[PDB]
Amino acid sequence: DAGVIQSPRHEVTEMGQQVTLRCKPISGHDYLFWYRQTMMRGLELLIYFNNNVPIDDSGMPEDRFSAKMPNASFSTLKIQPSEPRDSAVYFCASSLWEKLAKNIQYFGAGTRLSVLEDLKNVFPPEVAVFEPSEAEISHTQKATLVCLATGFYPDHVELSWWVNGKEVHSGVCTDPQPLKEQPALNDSRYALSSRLRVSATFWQDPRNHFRCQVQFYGLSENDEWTQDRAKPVTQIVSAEAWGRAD
Amino acid sequence: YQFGPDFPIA
Amino acid sequence: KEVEQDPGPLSVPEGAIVSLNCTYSNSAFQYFMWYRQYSRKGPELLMYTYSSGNKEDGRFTAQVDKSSKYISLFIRDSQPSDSATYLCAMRGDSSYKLIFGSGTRLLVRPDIQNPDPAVYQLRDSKSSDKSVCLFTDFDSQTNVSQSKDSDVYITDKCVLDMRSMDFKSNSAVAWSNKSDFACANAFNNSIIPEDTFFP
Amino acid sequence: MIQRTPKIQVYSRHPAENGKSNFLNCYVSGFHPSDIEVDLLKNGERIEKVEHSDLSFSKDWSFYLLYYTEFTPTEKDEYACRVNHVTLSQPKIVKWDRDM
Amino acid sequence: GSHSMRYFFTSVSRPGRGEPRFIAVGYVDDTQFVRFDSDAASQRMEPRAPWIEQEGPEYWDGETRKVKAHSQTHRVDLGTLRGYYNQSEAGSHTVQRMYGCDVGSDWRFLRGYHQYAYDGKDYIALKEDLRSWTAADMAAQTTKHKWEAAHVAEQLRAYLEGTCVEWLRRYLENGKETLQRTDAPKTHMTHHAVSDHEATLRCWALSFYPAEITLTWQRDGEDQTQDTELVETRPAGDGTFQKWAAVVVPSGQEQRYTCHVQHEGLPKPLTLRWEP
Repeated sequence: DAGVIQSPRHEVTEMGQQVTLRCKPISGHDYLFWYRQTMMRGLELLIYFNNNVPIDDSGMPEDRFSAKMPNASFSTLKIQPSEPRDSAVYFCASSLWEKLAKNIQYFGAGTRLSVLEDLKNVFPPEVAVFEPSEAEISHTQKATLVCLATGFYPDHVELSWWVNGKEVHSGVCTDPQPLKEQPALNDSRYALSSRLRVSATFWQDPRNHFRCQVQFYGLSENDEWTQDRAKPVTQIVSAEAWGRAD
Repeated sequence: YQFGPDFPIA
Repeated sequence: KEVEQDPGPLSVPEGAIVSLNCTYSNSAFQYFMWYRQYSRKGPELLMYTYSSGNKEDGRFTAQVDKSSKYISLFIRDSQPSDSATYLCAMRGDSSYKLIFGSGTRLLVRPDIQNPDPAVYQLRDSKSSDKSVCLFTDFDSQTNVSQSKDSDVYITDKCVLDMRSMDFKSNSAVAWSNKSDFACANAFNNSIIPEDTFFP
Repeated sequence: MIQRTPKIQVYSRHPAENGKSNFLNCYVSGFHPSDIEVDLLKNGERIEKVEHSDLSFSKDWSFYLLYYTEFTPTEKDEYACRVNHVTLSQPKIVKWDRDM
Repeated sequence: GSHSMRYFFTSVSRPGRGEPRFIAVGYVDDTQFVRFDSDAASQRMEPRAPWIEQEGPEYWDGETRKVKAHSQTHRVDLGTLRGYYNQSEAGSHTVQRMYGCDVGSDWRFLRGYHQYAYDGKDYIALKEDLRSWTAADMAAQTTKHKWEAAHVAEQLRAYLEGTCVEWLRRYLENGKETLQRTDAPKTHMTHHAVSDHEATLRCWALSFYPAEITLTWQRDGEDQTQDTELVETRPAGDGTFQKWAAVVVPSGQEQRYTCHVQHEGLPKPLTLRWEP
C-alpha cells in the first residue's frame, strides 16, 4: 500500500536554477525508472537503473540533465540550469524482474515542475464562492454552490470542499482542467470552478458549515521577492458561506 | 543476439 | 521507435463500444501495452500482450497485428468513469524502456434520464456582486461552446455524482463583466434546448 | 570446493622452420578456478608481448585460454610455457617440442 | 551440418578489490564473435569476428546494455550464493552461466539450453523440454522456486525457439564466408623410435575448420584404440584447429598401421601410412 515516494510534489521556480527531483522506490525493488510527461512530447523515459546502475539513458536530454542512484533506496534527477521547456510532470517508478516480465511497474504520484522566465508573473488565486439562485431551488429542489478561483498563475492548484471540518467527496465536481482567463498570450492567469450539490434544507439550514479550500503552489521562502505585491507564496486561499433560509 | 532484457537474480 | 496515436478527443455516449489504436514502425517491438491516465494522475496499466494476437479482460480487448503494425484496445459498454486519457506503449527485448504514444482522450457522457435544462443567476457571499449564470441539469446531448473576445466572455462544463441520493447532473458555469452581460444572452454559441428564469 | 589443474600444450601455429616468423602458442584448458598465470619463455626469460584469448569454458565448466606471440624459431633457442595456478605448489614448465 | 550459437558468462568475486571480474563471450559454432570484460576500458560489447562488424548502432547498444545488466545480476548472485552456502567473505568464488541454441543442417530448431554453475559445479539447468528445471542441491532449489514463481522458463523458451535461432540463421548467412567454409585438414605422419622393440607413429591433422574431426589408428584394417593416444583438439590461433593421434607399435610392423582421418572438408576419409 505504501508505494513510491517522490519529492517535491510541486515545484514552481525561476529558470537558471538547479532543480532536484527525488525518489524512493518501494522497499525491496531493484529497478527504478524516471519518466517525463509534457503537452508537446507526451510520456517518455529519461533513464532507468538496475541495482543502482544506469542501464538505459538514451532518453536523457543531451546536457543539463543528470541522474544518480547513490543507494538502493534513493535516486535523484538534477537539472542545471533549468529552462522553461523543462516544465513537465516527472514520474518515478520502481519494479522487480518478475513484475517487469508482465510489464508491471509502480509509479510515484509525480513531481509537477514549472520553470518560469520570470517570477513576477506568479499570482495566487482569489477565491469567490457564489450562492444558489432562488429559482434553481424553487424549480429543482436542490441547490448548487459554485466556487471560483481566479487570477492564479501558474496552474498548480488543488481544490477541496469541507463540511463541518471534514473533507467531502460525494456531491462534488471540479473542472478537470483550468480555464485560461485569457488575455491573448500565454503569460495569462487562470480560473477554475467547482460545484457541491446539496439536499434540500442543507443549504437552507442556516447552521450548515461549508468551504471551498484551494491550495496554491508558488514561491518558497528561499525565493527572492521585491514587488510591492505580497510575495506569491505557496498558500491556502479560501472562501465560505453559511445556510440562509431567510 | 543475447536473451534480454536481463535475468532474474538467483 | 515512433508510435503514432490520434489525440481525439473522443466523445461517446455511455454504453458505447470504444476503439483506440496506435501504429508503429519498428518491427523489433514485441510487447505492447495499454494504460489509462486520469487527469493530474499517473498511468495505470490495463492490458499487456506479447506479439501474439488478442486477449480479453472484462469489458476490454487488446489486439496486436505485427504485420500491419497496428494495435488496438476495445472497451465494451463504456462507463463515465472510463473517461480518461488512454496511452499505448511498447518495447523490445533489449531494454525495459517503453515508447509511448501521445495518448487519446476519451469522454464518456453519462446517461441522464431526467433532464431539466435550467440556467440561473447568483451572486457572491460578499457585499460585491458581479454574478454568474449556472447552466445545470441538461442532458449529455448538448455540447457547449463558449466563444470569446479578448474582452470578457468566460465558461466551462462538468458532471457531479450526488451520492446517498442516487442522482447525478451536469453543471456548467459562465461569467464576464461586460456589464451588459446577460444570462439570456449567455451561451449564444452553445446549441441549448429551451429554458430561462428571472428574479 | 572443487579445483582442476590445467592441461598445457605448447606448439607453433605453422610447421616450424628455422629463421622464419611463426606464432608460439601455449593452450591451457581443463582448469578451475579461472585465475591463472602463464608466461612464454625464450631460453628461460619471459617474452613480454604475449597476448591471450578471452576467458571461456567447456561443457564441464572448466576454463580454457590460448596465450600466443610472434616468434622466429632457431636451431638453438629454447621455448617453453610456464603456468601457475592455485592447484600447483610451484609453477609447471613445459618445453616446446617442435615435433609436437 | 548443424550449427549453434552460445553465450558464456563468468564472474569471479574479488574480496578486497570491490567489484567482481565479469567476462562474457559469444560464439557461433567454433568461432568467437563478441566479448565483454568488466575491467576493460570500453565498457561495451566488442566485436571479434568481421561479420558481426556490419551490425549497426542499435544492435551494439542493445548487446552492450544486456551484457552489462547481466554483469550486475551475476554480482548480486555471488553474494546471494555465498549466503546460501554460509561461506566466508574472504574467499573468491565463481558463477557461470551458458545458454544457446542449435539448429539442424536444414537450419530449423533442434534444441535450446540454459545452465548455471557455482564454483565450477552444476547448480541449476533448464531441461530439454524448456519448461522445467533441474537443481543440484537445496540452494539451487531455492533459486528454482524463485524462477518458477517468476516464469523465467517461459521467457527463455520463447527466446531459444524463436529469437536465438533467427539471429543464428542471420549470422550464418552474413558470415557465410567464415562460418560456412570448411578447411580440410592437412595431414602428415611422424616416426620416432622408443623402447627399441617399439616405435611411435603420430598422425597429424592441421589447419582444419570446423573443430569436429575423427582420427583413428587401424592394425590391418582393424580399429586400434588400444594404447593409442589422442591430444585434445587445440586452436592454431588463426581460426583453424590442430590435432594428432599416436600409436605405439612393435618396430618393423610400421606398414600394418594406418591412420584414418574423417572431416567434413573431406569428400572421402583419408588413409595415411608411414611412407619412407
